[PDB]
Amino acid sequence: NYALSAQQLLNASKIDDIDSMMGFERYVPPQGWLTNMHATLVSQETTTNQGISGVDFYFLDEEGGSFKSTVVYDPYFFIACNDESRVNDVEELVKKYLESCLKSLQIIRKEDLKLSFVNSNQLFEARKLLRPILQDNAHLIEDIREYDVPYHVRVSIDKDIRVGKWYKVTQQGFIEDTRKIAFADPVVMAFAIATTKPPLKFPDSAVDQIMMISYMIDGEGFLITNREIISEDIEDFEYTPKPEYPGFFTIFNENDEVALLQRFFEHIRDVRPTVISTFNGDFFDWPFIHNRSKIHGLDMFDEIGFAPDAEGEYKSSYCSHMDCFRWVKRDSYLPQGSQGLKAVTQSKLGYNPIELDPELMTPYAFEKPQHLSEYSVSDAVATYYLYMKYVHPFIFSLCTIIPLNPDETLRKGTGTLCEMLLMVQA
Amino acid sequence: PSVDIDASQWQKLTQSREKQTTVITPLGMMMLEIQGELELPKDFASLARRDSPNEGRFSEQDGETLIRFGSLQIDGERATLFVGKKQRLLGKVTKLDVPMGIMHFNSKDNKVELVDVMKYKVIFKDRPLPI
Amino acid sequence: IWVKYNEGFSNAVRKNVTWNNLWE
Amino acid sequence: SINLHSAPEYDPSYKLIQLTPELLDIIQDPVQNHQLRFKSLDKDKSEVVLCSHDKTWVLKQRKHSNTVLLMREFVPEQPITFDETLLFGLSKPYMDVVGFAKTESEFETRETHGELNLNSVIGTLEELLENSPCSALEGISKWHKIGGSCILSQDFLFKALHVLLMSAMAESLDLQHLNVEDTHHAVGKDIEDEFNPYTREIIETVLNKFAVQTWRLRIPFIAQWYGIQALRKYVSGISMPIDEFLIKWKSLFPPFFPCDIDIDMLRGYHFKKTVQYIAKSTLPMDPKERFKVLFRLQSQWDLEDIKPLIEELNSRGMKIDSFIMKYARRKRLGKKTVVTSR
Repeated sequence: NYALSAQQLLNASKIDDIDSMMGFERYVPPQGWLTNMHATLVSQETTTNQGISGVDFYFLDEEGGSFKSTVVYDPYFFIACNDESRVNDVEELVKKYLESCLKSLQIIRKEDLKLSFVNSNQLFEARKLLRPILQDNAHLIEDIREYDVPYHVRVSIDKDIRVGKWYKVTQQGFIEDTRKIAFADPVVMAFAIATTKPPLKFPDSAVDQIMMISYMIDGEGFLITNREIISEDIEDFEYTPKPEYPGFFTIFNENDEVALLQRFFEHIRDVRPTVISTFNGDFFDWPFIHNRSKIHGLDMFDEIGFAPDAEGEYKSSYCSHMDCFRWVKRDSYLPQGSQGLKAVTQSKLGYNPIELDPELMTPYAFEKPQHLSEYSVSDAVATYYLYMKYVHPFIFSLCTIIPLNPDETLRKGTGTLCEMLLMVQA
Repeated sequence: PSVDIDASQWQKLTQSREKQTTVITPLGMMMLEIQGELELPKDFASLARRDSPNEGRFSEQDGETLIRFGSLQIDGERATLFVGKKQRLLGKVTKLDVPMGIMHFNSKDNKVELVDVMKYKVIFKDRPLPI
Repeated sequence: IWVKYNEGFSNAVRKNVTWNNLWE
Repeated sequence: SINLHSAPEYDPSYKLIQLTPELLDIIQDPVQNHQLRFKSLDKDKSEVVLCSHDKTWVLKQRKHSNTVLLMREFVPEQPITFDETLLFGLSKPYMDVVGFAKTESEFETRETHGELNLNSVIGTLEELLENSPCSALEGISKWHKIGGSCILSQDFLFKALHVLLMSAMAESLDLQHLNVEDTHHAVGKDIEDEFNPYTREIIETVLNKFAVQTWRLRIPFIAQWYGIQALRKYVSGISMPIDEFLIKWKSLFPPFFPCDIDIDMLRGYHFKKTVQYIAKSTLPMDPKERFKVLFRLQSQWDLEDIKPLIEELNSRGMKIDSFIMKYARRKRLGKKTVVTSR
């Protein structure tokens, strides 16, 4: 029984609730600048229910507000035939053979630039039924083509929609505004955490605690402090290493770890970022934050809509996770010897950031908290302005031509990016 | 207490004299700076009597015994300082980012008068060499 | 007559000024 | 080349002062001499400033390790003759200079701010702005702000405001053009001089306190000020609901001149459906504890009622919204962005 249908619909509905809580209600035009998109499943609203596959597109409006809108589309893949004269016999076989999964089928002889399905699960069941027949052929059934189009990609391609361009959402569909080219300005948050660790060992989130989190929001700095560890209240100060890089930091001296976490999540809800950037946050920052969140009985997915995906990476629907380290490794053209935050700062931003031996970070928390906090905020300044000056234009412009969200265009192999471009042109 | 800065004489002299050409200010004033201590004799009067015509080390100006202690040679930004008969120092004429005003504090009347403005300086940061 | 060369150059940290510092 | 001469004794009266472009232009101004002034309070303790007619700079002395010798051009009383044995690197000497001073420190100028010295007979105002670390304009502005004349106490300055308003309205004095003579004659018209402390200086003081100069009328300043005094007289003891205390406060008024009320005037000097007086100089000067006690006073605050209550506290100079989110946490609603802390 398709009891997993209803669970994917529950996850979809929780994501809808997350989206509406952060200011992206579903707009349905009568009978925006696009910043993200994700596949989803939706119930009838426009005696067996399972839901309709489609894609959510997230828009920022011209008035400083935001909304989301939804496109429905039948997923489809094809079946080739080695004998055209008998294609009709194949049709009769599969019409019957695929009755349990198939939504419709269409014959085409010669075109220029077909089995449709109700949702991605049914497509995948069709593939599971067809795979043994293709493996055995080492009934005339030719193999499927080389390519595997992701459903969200399939919609982005077929509808000719790209993040970074402007659209009017209408009953007819999305209409590109070729008159507007200058990008809108997302709310951008960049953050770096500082944590405890044992002498000569690595931080371990099972026992070590977060002592500070620094971040920047649209050019304004914030530093949150855990006073169970930092032995005095830190005061407000300015760190601006070049006029290009202003840094006014506001301090939140919290009594303990949970308060620091709650100020962080609540402030995030307050500001509603649609980009969150880190440096190696997929391997360090995010799992650590997640584990301390769990330790205090908080549910990060419920709090701000971020959760780990199948790769162990931390993703949300409404806000891109821009790990600058991924761009450094793939696109910066820097040698691995210069892939540290220090060397990237010197190479790309043209100045020399604050340096502190990691073994000294825990003791200074007690003994010299201002110096440790200057290091932390220097990290946050470098990461914020690295993102704004280098990562943001590049990734978003790439999104304007590649049928992917920022996360994927940042993270996919260059081979897969080429594959996607070639798939689009065909 | 309080007292005003008198800049009438400096203004009159600046307006009446030509524009600055070299490092020497229009008022006929310069700055020499040496990374070190200028060791001069403690008794000018005694050595002025021992001064020979060949040395020409001492002279009288307005009742004060002046010692001729060196020579300065300006080659653009580069500068060379001869001290005594046996010392040569290499340095540069550098523009100070914040100009300095010379102010004479006349203790008698507690009056302050603007004397001149620095307008570049001749500084010597390298070890003196043989002549 | 000579110059005792200082190997380098140091400027001390800026200090506050009282009335007696100007009129000694 | 240049012949170099040194005097056996240098005059320590010469002192190097740093020149900013603005001071460099004020000094190089041939239209008005004596535009800068070395002001200070006493003669052995206080700092030294240099003030123009509207600015202020503090002096800072910095010593260095170099020999800085000031040189002047002179005309030799007798021709300077000496054998130049060195033939390479030395041209014929054509000018002679002498060291007249040896500075081992520099005097820097950095813009600053001033306060008045109300220690002590001084006599005149030029002698008070004399022994006070401040400029000219700031000094007269603060002297007008504190109601000085000596310094009038609050009770006497505000009984003088009341009697002044009564006399000005009784004689139908023109609101647009007022002078000290007409107002002084209006005050002491039917009263004797032995029992008339309201001399012309007191009238000018009340004018400069509640108006600026004829002295233009500052209606909001005077009306709101009187309202603050009514707050000090009524809700300095008991709190009361908003409506009944609005009635009882509005009931108190100066003489004939009318006063309009506003949510802005009724803000910054009381706290809350209740209302009670509060003063700014009495809160703890520490920011975190100040916001703590303020949150302990009201469960809910208003934006217009707390915005003037926090602008003077934090001295960071950052934006207002940053200040607000900083030591606290917002919680807006439909009408106005109000604030609470847990």
